[PDB]
Amino acid sequence: KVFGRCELAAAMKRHGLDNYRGYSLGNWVCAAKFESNFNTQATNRNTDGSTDYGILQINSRWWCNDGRTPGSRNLCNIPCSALLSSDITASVNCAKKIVSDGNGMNAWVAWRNRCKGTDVQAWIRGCRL
Ligand SMILES: [Cl-]
Ligand SMILES: [Cl-]
Repeated sequence: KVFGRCELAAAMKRHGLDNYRGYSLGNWVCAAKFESNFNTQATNRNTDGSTDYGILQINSRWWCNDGRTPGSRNLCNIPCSALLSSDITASVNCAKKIVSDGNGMNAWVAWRNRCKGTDVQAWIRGCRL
């Protein structure tokens, strides 16, 4: 599924991401825009052999099992395919674990390079929330 901006903001709010670990809703919407272009089915292979999955591009080396990443830890205890669903629940639940791991949202390269230190409130402007 490709989400609209406000539709995703509302879904993320319902799943408790607004101000989760101090990160306002706009941060999460901005990260999703630049990680996946709001597409739940996005996948990208990395040089180390791992793959990033879904709306928040969660990586198979640490967080989910895709059956082809040797030495993967599967910390979210889910198949990576579950992260591609139109229902973002699995992605949100896993993201909550990632953001709590010590480095906050810096775990998402696109967030660090394209969202951090910008007016992220713009990403939820105009939305009925
Ligand atoms: Cl915000
Ligand atoms: Cl933090």
